[PDB]
Amino acid sequence: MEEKEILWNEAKAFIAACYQELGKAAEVKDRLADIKSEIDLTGSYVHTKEELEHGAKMAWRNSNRCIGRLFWNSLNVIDRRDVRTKEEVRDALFHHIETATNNGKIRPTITIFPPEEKGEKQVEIWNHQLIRYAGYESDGERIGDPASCSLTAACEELGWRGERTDFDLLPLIFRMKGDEQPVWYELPRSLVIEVPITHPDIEAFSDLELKWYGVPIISDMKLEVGGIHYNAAPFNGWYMGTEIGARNLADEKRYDKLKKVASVIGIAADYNTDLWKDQALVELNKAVLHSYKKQGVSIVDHHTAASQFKRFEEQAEEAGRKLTGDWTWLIPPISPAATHIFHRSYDNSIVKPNYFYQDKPYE
Amino acid sequence: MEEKEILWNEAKAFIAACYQELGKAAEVKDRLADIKSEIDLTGSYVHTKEELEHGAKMAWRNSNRCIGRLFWNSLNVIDRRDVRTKEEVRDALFHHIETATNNGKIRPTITIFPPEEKGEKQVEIWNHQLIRYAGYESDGERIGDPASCSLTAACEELGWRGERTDFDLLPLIFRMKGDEQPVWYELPRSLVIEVPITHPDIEAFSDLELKWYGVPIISDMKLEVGGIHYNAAPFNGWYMGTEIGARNLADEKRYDKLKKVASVIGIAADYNTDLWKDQALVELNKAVLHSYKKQGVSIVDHHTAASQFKRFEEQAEEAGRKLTGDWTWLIPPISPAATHIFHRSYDNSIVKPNYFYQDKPYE
Ligand code: HEM
Ligand code: HEM
Ligand SMILES: Cc1cc(N)nc(CCc2cc(CN)cc(CCc3cc(C)cc(N)n3)c2)c1
Ligand SMILES: Cc1cc(N)nc(CCc2cc(CN)cc(CCc3cc(C)cc(N)n3)c2)c1
Repeated sequence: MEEKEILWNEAKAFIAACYQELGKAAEVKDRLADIKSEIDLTGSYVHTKEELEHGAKMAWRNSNRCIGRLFWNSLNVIDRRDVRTKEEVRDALFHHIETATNNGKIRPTITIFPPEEKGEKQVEIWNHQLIRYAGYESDGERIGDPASCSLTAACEELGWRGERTDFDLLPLIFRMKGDEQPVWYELPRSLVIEVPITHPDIEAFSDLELKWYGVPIISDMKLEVGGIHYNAAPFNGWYMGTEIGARNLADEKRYDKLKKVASVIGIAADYNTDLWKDQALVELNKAVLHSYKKQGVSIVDHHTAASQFKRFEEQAEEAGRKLTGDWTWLIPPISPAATHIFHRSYDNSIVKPNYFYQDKPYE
Repeated sequence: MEEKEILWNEAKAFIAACYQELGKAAEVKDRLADIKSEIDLTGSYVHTKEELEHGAKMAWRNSNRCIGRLFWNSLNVIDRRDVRTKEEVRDALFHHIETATNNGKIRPTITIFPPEEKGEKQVEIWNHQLIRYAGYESDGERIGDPASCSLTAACEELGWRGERTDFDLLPLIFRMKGDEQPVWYELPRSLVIEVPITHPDIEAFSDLELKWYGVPIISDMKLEVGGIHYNAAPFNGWYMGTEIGARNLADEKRYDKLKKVASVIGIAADYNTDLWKDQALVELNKAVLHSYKKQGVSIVDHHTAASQFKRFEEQAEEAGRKLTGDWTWLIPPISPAATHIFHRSYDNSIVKPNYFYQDKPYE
């Protein structure tokens, strides 16, 4: 064994750790044997519902780049390893969107599909997030979100067509084992909450006609638990405001709105020493938090989020767990020195279970 | 040899590299022999004026944490390896302040004193910067700059006494080889430029009565060139505005002025979601750049500085030199995602010549 030996070692490590945390310590030997025989028989093994749930939660806890980890143990885990058809996959994805959105009171949720077998995917999801805007470039200038340009082009190869507004919802797109091409389904608009961006004090701000979607649902990462590869396992939290105001709407390679923001808030955008970009960033970011709160859609500001992560740190030390983190992702892109994160270091070691990048099926 | 063998290898590497850049390639063999014999004879070697100047410039070029490196080759190098007395040291430090300040049109300058011999310092400087404010804690609350608390306490052990304003200038303090205690000399106020902080639009801002000094002159790092240790070698640039507005005046462990800023600019400081800290940071940072420019004192904003560093990058590739950098120090503490630095990675390898930390003589 080499491939199956890797599986065995990962399973031994995970089960011990998992059962210890669950207090099931005395059950480890028996479970480990059953697993051993099941690998010898089938070349793999199946997680119990408890192992899967706790595995997914552990994976979140170990995600070095995530500032929202305080709430790892409250992850809502939906077990969909039973799906076999594209209608079932589609309906599970619609359901995830609905139950996670929860009328605006967002629930951190993951839906878990059948894992790879021989490195053979059962389900291959093409979307980066379940809800995202399309992007086009035939230059009347760019249209929409440039980060979606390649996926948008692939969808349109498959017969979909966007309206070419700056906010076209992409369809869900995924491929089933045995099919050469993926399928796509348009998102029901009643499922997707969107928030118009207004400013608490500046009436002109609505003239920008900005909006964003309520729930970021990452759908392109692999969840690995105990040597088992769940390549299809979409998860969501709620947004930190800076992700929208400082990146999605502000980056030059994304929506690039800072100059327009400066104009509506009535400052000149001519001199670096005026810090007009910094000023525009703050008002935009204030508008985002205000708009989400007014609509009743969950969101966290970067200061509150950092305070929560300080508690995660304290909780980790208190439970004897080593803390891991990626300082470059944990600091907010706005006023990072105003948070405690900026003034300490973190160990960027990779602990499993965890979420990992995988190759895109397209481009 | 072990200690002297380390010296030899460092000297071989530096001289080759230095002469290659200076075009003196054909002179390397002869110089290398002379050095070899001088190490065999005296246990060390003496740099030529050209080697020292270029060594100091290389050291700046290799400083991973510095965003101002575009201008490395224009460093003004003052050779003071001839000093033997404390009056000479004091006068060299006064002269550095004067020539670097240059009536506000700041010249990046380094003054280089005699190097360590057997790891024995000839001159030991206690100041962190040549110009810095004292700090006290007998709590009527804190007074001045908390980062200067330990050094301030050491100066006052030696007979100096501060006025206990929030902006007391510390005296110069340094120790000569052979003396048990250091000496201190008060800074002549006519040498030190200071800038009152006002806001371009908000008249009330002067009510905070903030100020800062014009020139940051690092005096506690070791310059290493070709195996020779210049432990005493103060250097200066001009400030990037964020260093003053986002750190020195803003940090809770420093002057902690953000709540007072919020009050004078007329925003509430009650809710995280109002981003009052971010807003206050921007106006404070605008005030800093405006105040330095109005007084005719050199300063750079973080956007211009990042543009300059992009040119350093391009210059490095163009000259076939590997680029090194520390991403965690290069990004500005304000709107870092608005600069190109944030969106790329850097190799944090240590190349010599370079500037290094050394142990404090006090605390
Ligand atoms: C509850 C609300 C949540 C918030 C506010 C939050 C916040 C964030 C932020 C701000 C980032 C990085 C963005 C950046 O630095 O530019 C991030 C990254 C990440 N978060 Fe969370 N998160 C949350 C929930 C979750 C959940 C439920 C999971 C998974 C179960 C998760 C896993 C991750 C992962 C894996 C990354 C790194 C992604 C990558 O490498 O591309 N987070 N989180
Ligand atoms: C010309 C104007 C200069 C500017 C605007 C500039 C800017 C900066 C900034 C902003 C930092 C780090 C502060 C932070 O990230 O929080 C820095 C660090 C540094 N700079 Fe420069 N710098 C300049 C000139 C110089 C010169 C002349 C030298 C030496 C010859 C130098 C060597 C360094 C070093 C060694 C560090 C790291 C210090 C440490 O590790 O504590 N810089 N520079
Ligand atoms: C250059 C750069 C730096 C940096 N720190 N971060 C980024 C990208 C941030 C990013 C990237 C991806 C895709 N790899 C995905 C995200 C989404 C993270 C996320 C995930 C979840 C579940 C909730 C939530 N609020 N946020 C952020 C780029
Ligand atoms: C937590 C933390 C992060 C960070 N990026 N930077 C710091 C400190 C910044 C700092 C620290 C020291 C002392 N080690 C010295 C400086 C001064 C750098 C400097 C040096 C020179 C010569 C010019 C200039 N404008 N700035 C900055 C702390």
